[PDB]
Amino acid sequence: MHALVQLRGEVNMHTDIQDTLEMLNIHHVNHCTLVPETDAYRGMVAKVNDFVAFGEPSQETLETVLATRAEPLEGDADVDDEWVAEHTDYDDISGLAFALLSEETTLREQGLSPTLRLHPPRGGHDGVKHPVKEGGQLGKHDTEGIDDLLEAMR
Amino acid sequence: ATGPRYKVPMRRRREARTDYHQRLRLLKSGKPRLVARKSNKHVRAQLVTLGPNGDDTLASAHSSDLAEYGWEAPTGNMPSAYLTGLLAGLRAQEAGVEEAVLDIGLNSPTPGSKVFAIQEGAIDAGLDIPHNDDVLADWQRTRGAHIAEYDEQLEEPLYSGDFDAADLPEHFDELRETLLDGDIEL
Amino acid sequence: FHEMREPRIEKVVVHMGIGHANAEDILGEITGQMPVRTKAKRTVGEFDIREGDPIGAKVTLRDEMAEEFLQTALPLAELATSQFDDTGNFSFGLDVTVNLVRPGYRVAKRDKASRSIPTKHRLNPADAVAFIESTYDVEV
Amino acid sequence: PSSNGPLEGTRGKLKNKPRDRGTSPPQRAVEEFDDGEKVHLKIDPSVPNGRFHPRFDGQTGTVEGKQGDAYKVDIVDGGKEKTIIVTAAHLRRQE
Amino acid sequence: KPGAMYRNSSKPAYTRREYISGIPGKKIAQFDMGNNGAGPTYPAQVELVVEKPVQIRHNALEAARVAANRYVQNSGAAANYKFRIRKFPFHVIRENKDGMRAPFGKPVGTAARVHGANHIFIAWVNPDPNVEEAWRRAKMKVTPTINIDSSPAGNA
RNA sequence: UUAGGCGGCCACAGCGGUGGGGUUGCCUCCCGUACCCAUCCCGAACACGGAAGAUAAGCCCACCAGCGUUCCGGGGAGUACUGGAGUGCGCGAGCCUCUGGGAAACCCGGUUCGCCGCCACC
RNA sequence: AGUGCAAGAGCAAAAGAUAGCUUGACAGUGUUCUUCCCAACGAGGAACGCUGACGCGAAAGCGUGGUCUAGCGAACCAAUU
RNA sequence: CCUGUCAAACUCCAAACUUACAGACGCCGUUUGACGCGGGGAUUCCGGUGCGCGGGGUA
Ligand SMILES: [Cl-]
Ligand SMILES: [Cl-]
Ligand SMILES: [Mg+2]
Ligand SMILES: [Mg+2]
Ligand SMILES: [Mg+2]
Ligand SMILES: [Mg+2]
Ligand SMILES: [Mg+2]
Ligand SMILES: [Mg+2]
Ligand SMILES: [Mg+2]
Ligand SMILES: [Mg+2]
Ligand SMILES: [Mg+2]
Ligand code: NA
Ligand code: NA
Ligand code: NA
Ligand code: NA
Ligand code: NA
Ligand code: NA
Repeated sequence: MHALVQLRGEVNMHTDIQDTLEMLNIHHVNHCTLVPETDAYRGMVAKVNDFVAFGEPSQETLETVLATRAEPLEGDADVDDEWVAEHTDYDDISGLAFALLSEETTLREQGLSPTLRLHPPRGGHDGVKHPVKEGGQLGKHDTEGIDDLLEAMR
Repeated sequence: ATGPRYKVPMRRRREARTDYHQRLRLLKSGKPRLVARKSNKHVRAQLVTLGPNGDDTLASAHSSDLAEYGWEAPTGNMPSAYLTGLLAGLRAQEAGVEEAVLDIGLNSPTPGSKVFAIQEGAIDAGLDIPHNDDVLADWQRTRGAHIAEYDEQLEEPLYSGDFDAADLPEHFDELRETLLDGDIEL
Repeated sequence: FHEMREPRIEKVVVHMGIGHANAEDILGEITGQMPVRTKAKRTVGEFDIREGDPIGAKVTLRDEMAEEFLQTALPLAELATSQFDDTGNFSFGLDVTVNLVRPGYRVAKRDKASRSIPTKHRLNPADAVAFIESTYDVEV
Repeated sequence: PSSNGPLEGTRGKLKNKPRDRGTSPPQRAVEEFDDGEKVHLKIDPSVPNGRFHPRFDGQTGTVEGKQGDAYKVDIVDGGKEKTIIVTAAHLRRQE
Repeated sequence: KPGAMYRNSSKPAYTRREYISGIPGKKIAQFDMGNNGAGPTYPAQVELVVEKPVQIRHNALEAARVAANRYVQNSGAAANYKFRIRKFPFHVIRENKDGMRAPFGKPVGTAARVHGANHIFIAWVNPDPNVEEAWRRAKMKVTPTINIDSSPAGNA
């Protein structure tokens, strides 16, 4: 399970690439979704590779982001432990997070919006003109690498 | 053989055994084929159908297993051929087969030929086959009369020991008569 | 092994390659059976432009008809060696060719399951000279 | 294209690899298909008759009845529904 | 006319003589020079390596070769060495010599397409590299920058 | 399948070569022209009738890789080329990095001297 | 190689050659594709059927002209069945 | 035998890639009716640029 974050806008990006992001529930810059590691999903993220940031986040980080930017399928409601417990199969955020990470369920299945609308990275990101191996912020990241981005956009 | 571009004929064309152009026209009918084949000493008659991995023979008759019914004469002649045809024709009927088309392989469509005799027999057995009566022998030759008369010009038995000296087209009737009722494997 | 390996005469072709005939008559008597026309291929300067056109005849003799012929033909020829085929044949003379081969030749001349004769079972120039020379005459 | 005949630009698709050259096996020219089956369309360079327009080489249609010995296969050209008259010689069962 | 007009390999390969007529003959006199009777049985083997894909008109090939071999007469008319220009001008070249209407040009020459790193010239010498000099003058008459490379020769 | 007939795939089956096999199930060569039939001339072939002989052909069986073919290992080669991305480089031609794919020739070593179906049959 | 003619393609117990026989280069009426990718548009063309009558073949079958893609023409008026 | 080179109208080979159909996941539709069908009304048929692949041309 990988965390996907659109870092580049729609203007000028191939249409078949944009549709893919839309099929993955991301319709705006900085929006983030969680995606299972499957053949079918793998191909998708590969096609989206140059306009996004992805990687496997740590239990903690997912928990921080879930708490800070998760939302009900509809409404303002804060997704906190209580919400999680009174609305999902799990008893608290950590429980949810773990399930997500082990790809046992999904944000929809638990009545949550498939998208974590993140905040701009505090301190800024490494650039959207180069990949990670080059000092940029595009492409696959380290678990420690994804965590920093996600945490900066917490 | 010579190079990567070389064209090697289909196996059955190499062996000079199957005429594919005739085969295709034959398969057009969508009916079973009445395979009429010969050997120096024998005559075979098969009813073949088309299959996923090759042809399927649903009924056959060999001039050898003719004796199995009382044949005591040579098996590479006209009377032999007809009977083998009738025998396979009957076994065919038993198998639920009602019609077929004559496949004579690489043999020639000569009038009064043994393959046509085979065809005549299969038809009489009850099999429905597209044919032409005046391309067939005149019954007597089918009976084996041409050979009996040939022995009339005796001086020396046409048959080395075998059976009879003046041969028997009658032995033919007795056999056809036999095949037309009861008996095992029919 | 032998008996089925020993040579034999298979057809003797006597043909008169004329260039446009009355010649058949003599071929008929010299051999004993009707001659066959010899059409030609290609249009050429020897006023021989006609494709289908009688330009000679031939006669293929088999069995006795061939021996009874060679029993006078050979005597009218001297030559031998070099003038022999690589398959054990030879032509002398009005032409008279003699095709020689061993017992299982039909395998290559029949319709069903035909097959080319194996080089080993072929007749060599030498094995040929022997057979014929051993029949009323001398080689070279 | 310099011309607009049906065989324009079909040099490749209607030519056999030197080894597949010559009369094709009869087994596939007699194959029987049932209405509803999915069949791949591909002209056999060696088989003259029963062909369809080269543009459809590659299509995968649905057998829906026949005409004579030839089959009637329904395909969809772009967004248009079309029916193609084709013999077994140029058809193959999908899967 | 300037090499500027034909030195790039941006056009499609145009070499089918069955569809092109009136192609000028090549100015290249020989491809095998020196002792062509002998085989490469020499201690040293130096090569002239082109450093960029380019098109080289038979014009330049002949001038470059002459300038090299004509100089290799620092060893003598029948000296002990063999010189080889391995490329041939296959690419036919046109010129549109009406304005841009019906502009497909008419054949005016031929050139050889050499890719960066190929060797256009190869000489064979005994420890007597005057050839190294024959090439400083050779790559002087061809468009690209070049690399003078020595192969069998650890006799430095 | 101690030899057969009809086939499917249509060279992994081709080309070439070695050895073995038949009073019989057999297939052949083979022997022979009164008949059906036949050669623009020949019972060569085709067709018909038949066993004196043979295992020499064919065919069946076992095997050989020199040539051709199929597939595989290792090397060539993650090279050539390439779908996506870049305020990376270069006067430019063009190149480079990240991402997803990925060859051909050739060399060396294996493989391949057919596989499979239906019927018939000491 | 040959297969009438460009080019490309097809074809070997043939689609080529020879021989013999025959007029299916037949009347009628369609299905489909093409012309016009997708995507509407005429004439024309082709593929594949059916009805009828025929040719050849033992027969399956083949023949809706020539192996395939060029060789074509609206309305009005005339002549013709 | 050895040795030096090529192909838009060459091919014993052969990608990336494009593409028909089917299943899966995704997304979408069943009060926002998708897919599709029928009808009304158009505008439009001077285009341009970047990038990739091009063909012509010294450019
Ligand atoms: Cl037979
Ligand atoms: Cl069509
Ligand atoms: Mg909301
Ligand atoms: Mg700030
Ligand atoms: Mg920045
Ligand atoms: Mg092409
Ligand atoms: Mg033996
Ligand atoms: Mg036609
Ligand atoms: Mg008018
Ligand atoms: Mg008129
Ligand atoms: Mg394309
Ligand atoms: Na074929
Ligand atoms: Na002008
Ligand atoms: Na230079
Ligand atoms: Na004549
Ligand atoms: Na034998
Ligand atoms: Na029309």
